Amino acid sequence: TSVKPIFSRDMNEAKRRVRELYRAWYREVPNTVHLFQLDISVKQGRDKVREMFKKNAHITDPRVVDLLVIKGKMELEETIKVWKQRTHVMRFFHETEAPRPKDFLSKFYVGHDP
Amino acid sequence: YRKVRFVGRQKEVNENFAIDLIAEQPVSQVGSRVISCDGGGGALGHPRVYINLDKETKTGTCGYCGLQFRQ
Amino acid sequence: TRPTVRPRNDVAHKQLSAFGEYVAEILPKYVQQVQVSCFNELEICIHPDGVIPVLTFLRDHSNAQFKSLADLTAVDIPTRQNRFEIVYNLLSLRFNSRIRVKTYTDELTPIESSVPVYKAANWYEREIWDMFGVFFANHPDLRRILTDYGFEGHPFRKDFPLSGYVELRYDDEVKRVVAEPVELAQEFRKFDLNSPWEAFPAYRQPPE
Amino acid sequence: ITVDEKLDITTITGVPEEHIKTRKARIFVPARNNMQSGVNNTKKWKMEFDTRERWENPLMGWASTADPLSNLVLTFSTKEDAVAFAEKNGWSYDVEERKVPKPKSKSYGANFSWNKRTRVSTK
Amino acid sequence: LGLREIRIHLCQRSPGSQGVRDFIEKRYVELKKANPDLPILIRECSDVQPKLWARYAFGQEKNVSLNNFSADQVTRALENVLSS
Amino acid sequence: SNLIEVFVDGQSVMVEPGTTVLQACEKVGMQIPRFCYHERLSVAGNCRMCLVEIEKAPKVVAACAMPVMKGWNILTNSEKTKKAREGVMEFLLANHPLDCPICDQGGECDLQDQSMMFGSDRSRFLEGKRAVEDKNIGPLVKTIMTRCIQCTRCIRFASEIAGVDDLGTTGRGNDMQVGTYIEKMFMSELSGNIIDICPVGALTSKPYAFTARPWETRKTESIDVMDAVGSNIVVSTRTGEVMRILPRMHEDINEEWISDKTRFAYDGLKRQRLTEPMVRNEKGLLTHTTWEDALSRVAGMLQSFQGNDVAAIAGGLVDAEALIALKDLLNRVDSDTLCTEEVFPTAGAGTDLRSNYLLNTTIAGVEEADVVLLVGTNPRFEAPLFNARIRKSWLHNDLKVALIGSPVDLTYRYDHLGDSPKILQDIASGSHPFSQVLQEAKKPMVILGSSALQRNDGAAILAAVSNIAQKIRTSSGVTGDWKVMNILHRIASQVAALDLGYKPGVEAIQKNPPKMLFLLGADGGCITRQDLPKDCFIVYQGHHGDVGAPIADVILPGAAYTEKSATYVNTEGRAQQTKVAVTPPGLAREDWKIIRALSEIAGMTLPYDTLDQVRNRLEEVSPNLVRYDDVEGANYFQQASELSKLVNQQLLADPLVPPQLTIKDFYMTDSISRASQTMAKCVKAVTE
Amino acid sequence: KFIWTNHKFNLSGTPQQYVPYSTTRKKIQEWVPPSTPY
Amino acid sequence: KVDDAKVSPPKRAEMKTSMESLIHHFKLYTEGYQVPPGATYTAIEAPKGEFGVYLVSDGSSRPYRCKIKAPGFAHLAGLDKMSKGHMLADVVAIIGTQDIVFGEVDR
Amino acid sequence: RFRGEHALRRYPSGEERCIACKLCEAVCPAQAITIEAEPRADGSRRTTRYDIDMTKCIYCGFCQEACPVDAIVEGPNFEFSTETHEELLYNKEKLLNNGDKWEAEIAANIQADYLYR
Ligand code: SF4
Ligand code: SF4
Ligand code: SF4
Ligand code: SF4
Ligand code: FES
Ligand SMILES: [Zn+2]
Repeated sequence: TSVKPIFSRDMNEAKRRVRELYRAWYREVPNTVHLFQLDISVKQGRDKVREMFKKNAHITDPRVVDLLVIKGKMELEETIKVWKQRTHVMRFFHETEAPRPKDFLSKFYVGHDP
Repeated sequence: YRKVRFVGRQKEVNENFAIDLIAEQPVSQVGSRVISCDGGGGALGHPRVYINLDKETKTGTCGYCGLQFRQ
Repeated sequence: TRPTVRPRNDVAHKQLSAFGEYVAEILPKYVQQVQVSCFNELEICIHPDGVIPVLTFLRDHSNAQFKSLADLTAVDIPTRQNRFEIVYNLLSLRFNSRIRVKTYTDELTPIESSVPVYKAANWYEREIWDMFGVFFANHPDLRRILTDYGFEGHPFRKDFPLSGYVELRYDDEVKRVVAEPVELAQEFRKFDLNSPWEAFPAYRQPPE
Repeated sequence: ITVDEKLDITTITGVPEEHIKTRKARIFVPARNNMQSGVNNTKKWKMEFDTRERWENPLMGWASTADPLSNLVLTFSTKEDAVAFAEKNGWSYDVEERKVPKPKSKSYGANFSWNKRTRVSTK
Repeated sequence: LGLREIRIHLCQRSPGSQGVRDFIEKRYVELKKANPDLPILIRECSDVQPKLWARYAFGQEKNVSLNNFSADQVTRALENVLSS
Repeated sequence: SNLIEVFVDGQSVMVEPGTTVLQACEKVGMQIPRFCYHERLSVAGNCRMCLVEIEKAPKVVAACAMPVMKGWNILTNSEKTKKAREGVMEFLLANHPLDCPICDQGGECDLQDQSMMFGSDRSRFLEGKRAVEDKNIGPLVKTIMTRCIQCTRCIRFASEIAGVDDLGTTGRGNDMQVGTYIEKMFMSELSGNIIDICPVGALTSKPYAFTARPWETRKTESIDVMDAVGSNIVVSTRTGEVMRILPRMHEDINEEWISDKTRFAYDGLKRQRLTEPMVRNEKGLLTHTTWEDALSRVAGMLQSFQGNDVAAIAGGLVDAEALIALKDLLNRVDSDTLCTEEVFPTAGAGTDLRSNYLLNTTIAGVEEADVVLLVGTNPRFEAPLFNARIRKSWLHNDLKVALIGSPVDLTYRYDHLGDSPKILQDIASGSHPFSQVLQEAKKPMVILGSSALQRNDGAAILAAVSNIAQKIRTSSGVTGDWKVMNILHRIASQVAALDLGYKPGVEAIQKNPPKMLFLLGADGGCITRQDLPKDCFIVYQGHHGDVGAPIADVILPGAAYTEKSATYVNTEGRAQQTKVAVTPPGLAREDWKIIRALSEIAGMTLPYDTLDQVRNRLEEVSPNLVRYDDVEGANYFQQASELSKLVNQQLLADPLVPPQLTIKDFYMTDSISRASQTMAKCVKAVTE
Repeated sequence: KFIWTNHKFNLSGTPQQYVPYSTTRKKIQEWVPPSTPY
Repeated sequence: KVDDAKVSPPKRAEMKTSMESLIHHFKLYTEGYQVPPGATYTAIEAPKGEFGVYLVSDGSSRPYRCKIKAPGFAHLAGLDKMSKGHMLADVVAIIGTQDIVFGEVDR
Repeated sequence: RFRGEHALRRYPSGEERCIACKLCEAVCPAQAITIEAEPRADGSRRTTRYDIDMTKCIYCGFCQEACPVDAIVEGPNFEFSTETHEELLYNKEKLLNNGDKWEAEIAANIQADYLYR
């Protein structure tokens, strides 16, 4: 790869950075839940935080994870301040959406194989 | 099935039809070979088109012109 | 040839053939292609190692002022093996001359930004991040301008379709204005317009 | 410099939602709308995705639809970078082959024979 | 049953399957002269590992995978599933 | 070697010594305008549009009909060539009326894509515009002979490939016309295929006539299945409705031509179609119901059935993905007894490397043949483009064709050699001459038709013809590899059906009284309730209701061929996959998914879900079906010709009469041909 | 010729509101079963 | 209009008489013009500023990228320098001097 | 030359001046036109569905300057403002009726302006 990285070098400046801001989210989930005046339980927020980090764990290449670091840090800029007026934080939860079937016999009665 | 959306809405519909209103025209005649059809007036209406009238005395309304043209 | 044909001139085609020639002569480190447009424009193709100093060379001189940064744009080109194309456009105040800087790059490879060199690139440089993901280097404040807060698309590239996925609606289920998958009332009927038979002789491709 | 040469097949994700594994692209050659005979619309590879359902919108009969992509064609240069774009973002695909016709042997003058069969009439 | 049918695969080139291409010259005219009931199948080209299939017993596959045999090794391997 | 460097605009290229200026300039990637020229036709020159100014000459020549001498400078763009391409295409744009609001070729006419690029700006005529009258020929060719710029292109086609000598030139000078002098109708095979050749919109389609303009369609390529040779089509949608087809111009088959039947058979496709599952109701009553009513109705009956009490037939037009889900269901229950509709005799081989079962010669190798002898079929009214390749290869060189049995009207000089089945036995001996020439040819070609092979003497003539066929192969054979013996078909889903391992010819169902049957035949009425036992249910699965849906227990809606990503087999073994353009109407579903959905409501469940996973199963049986568009070199019938000699069944005594009539058998053929009101509209115009 | 008597209005529901509708044809023409006897 | 009529449409009294008028009328609305390739750029005096258009041409009836520069990108990013050291009531009086119009900052 | 409400014209005694040549559709910037045509049994082609999305309609008026047989006309009457979204989608049998609430209003403005254009 004839290309210079962004921040990390190989996997060890990387994996300590994804652990790093996890604590910043972890003290943020109880902090905002009384701030944005919404009403769920706070443990659901801590489950959804680790939901997001664990899903993308299939990467074996640097500067992509580092690209997600810049994406992950920019999320906190609106978050610590008040730039998401009670909707964008609720946008994380697919709440009023009807459930996808995800089962073969269930797909077969409704839909032209979507 | 669709008949419920207009209940108390009276179904504003057209009255006249141009499906067949060509047929009440006094079908024209010349006794020549080829005629212009700048019908409706010049520089408006349908463009100029030339028709052969030799065969069951007619033209075929020129498509564009619409008026029944014959001899 | 006639009236209603643009009368070209040769004086500006001469000096812009003259001026830009000894630019590559005095920096044969970064310049890789120079070309003269047939209507008095100039391109200086630059590998982005010299993204800062060549601007810094055009930042000041006694024979080239060029201190009016007008236009930072961004053009994507798929099927190039390095997609994107950052293109500047700068103006000489004392000389009335236009010249552009074409610098290619790729997605993940960053670019040393022009933050100390120019301070008109404060909102222009962030825009390419929001629309493409081209992470410029060492900018003091990278943020989100001209897009909404929840997008993940960087829409101005070609794989992002015309509508998004995020057609928004309201319900009184509790209070919220909730997102939903996108649903249109009409296809946006896509036509087919490219007529055959090759109206242009001059730009004829190498026939392979 | 910090060059740090390394190797990985670049598969980028997170930018769409789920339609990586769902769909399959198609790379082919558009070949001569045969109402006419202009051959300018060769020489460029194109793409088109899966086609999904088109129902009736029960107020007019419009072709309203789901299937949010459904209209994305790009202009490729050749077969070489045809594959390299489908892998760089990484969803499934299938490739056609370019068809060029016979050269071919056509010669006037042999249409008037002494003993052959190649002989035209009624011209 | 056993059995229902068998499926011969080969390849027209990559000459490891030349024993099968010899086997048709050796035992296809006489191999099907005996047992005129069993519908054995021949298809065109696996092009790598020209397997030999057998399928029977409520639809259960049985694949002997010849790579590159001689003219008698293809003759003896066939009677293993044939007699049983 | 054997070339001249000609500097086309001052740039070298090496052509053959004796080609054309047009093919030279088209080789370097340029277009000179083309009116009186076609590659697939002969060459005339009476439009005079291609005019290039050759260097070192004051005159101007035309690039259609002249050879190329020692290397010129073909000066394409000059200050005189543009004084010619402007010149000629100012005259013919005067004596012409002001159409195209209403001219149905209004988005592709060659007076409309030449006239922006080439040619002048305004007009100076300024009155005139002669106007001739039109007529009618057949109920297919909408006919405005006014426009008719007399490029002599439809005229030569009567002397070309379609051998009907019908048209001519009537008149002199300004006043000449093109149509037939008398009011004789013109209709045969390929007769609707002129309206592509007419380069202006003077000729057009009659049913398509006033529908939609050609800048709104979405061109998606596909394949038609109404014949065994396949096709190369392109459909065009409007709002999810089928508008029309055109030939896709493949270079092996469907050169610029297409079947005249398949062109206007799309009308009945959207006419008489069953959309929804209809329940038994105990009498001849048959009413619709929930899709989850008739699934569990037959699901319990499957587990009750076991052994040879359940069977199936399939001989229509369905794909090669629903003919495996059927096969992996009825042989996972291990009760096969299954057959097709078509009658093909099997005595020694056919399923086992198949050795002759495809058309062995390629269509591209037909033109290299020298003496052709074929028996027992009508080549004109089945596989229509097959005779077109014979017609063209009869021309342009020597080609010898004889025929045995039932003289029908072929175009070229054939000859009735004789009419008895004993002719086939005596040609192994020396009698009824040509006698040696089949051996003394260099590329012989002996073709058998499936219509005479349908008879009861089919296994007899199978070894009788192959007797003298291998006799020529054991002679030399040609030089050479040159497979000689070959055979044809007329049902599309037969060769794809048999090479899965089916048995041909209705015999297994002809001997037992099975209880439940699956109909994929289906309109071919060789199986009724008369040969069946008593009122036990038989299930129909298909798309139309011509023959077999009234005589049924439970019908199933399904997509026809323009709705599913299908896979077919031609008469040589290629695989030309169709693709989805319009999604099917009603509650019908794709015809392989229903079997897996019927499998999951039954006991056994098939181990593949998506269409890729279907093709992984399709890999297992035969690997040539995923090999797209290739015919591998594999004959291997030295042994298989000997194995059929085990059977020595004798002939019959009957004149070899085909089912094909004069013309009328060509129209009402498959299922949609009966349902199409267009074919019914024209077939009453022939008997009148 | 083809012109109205006096005038009209662009009112919301008079009761009449013009209630715009679809003006096309059924395309697929679903199959009819045979009758009550076998 | 321009007379050569590969760009201008012909007159209404002309598109109803001759043959040459319709084919260079009916085709000129199905597709557009035929623009040669090669990049271009210009700007003029908008009454509040320059007006950059970097119109990338491809070679068909449909253009490629069309990036615009409007004023307000410069004229309002420099509100950071201009504002400070001053009141809050100053800030509304600043904005109506640059004459900033939104929808025009959509460049 | 003021723009406004859509309407359709016809010849002397009624003929449907429209010929359904689809050109107004291909230049509408909002694609507010949708036309399905069909050969009527007399033989000359006419329309079956004809739509103007008066919501989507951005009033570029190019339909008035694209019809060769001069069919569609931007009629100068700003009389509007119904109460539903479900009403302003104009079908055909509004437009011929709306083209026949008046014609002398329309027929005098074209006849005073057709010399310029
Ligand atoms: S149909 Fe018309 S265009 Fe075609 S060859 Fe005949 S005269 Fe020429
Ligand atoms: S066929 Fe050619 S000349 Fe005739 S109307 Fe169409 S474009 Fe015009
Ligand atoms: S205005 Fe022109 S394009 Fe529109 S419907 Fe009428 S004739 Fe057709
Ligand atoms: S009025 Fe405007 S929006 Fe409507 S069709 Fe005409 S140009 Fe298009
Ligand atoms: S192009 Fe046919 S003669 Fe010139
Ligand atoms: Zn007229």
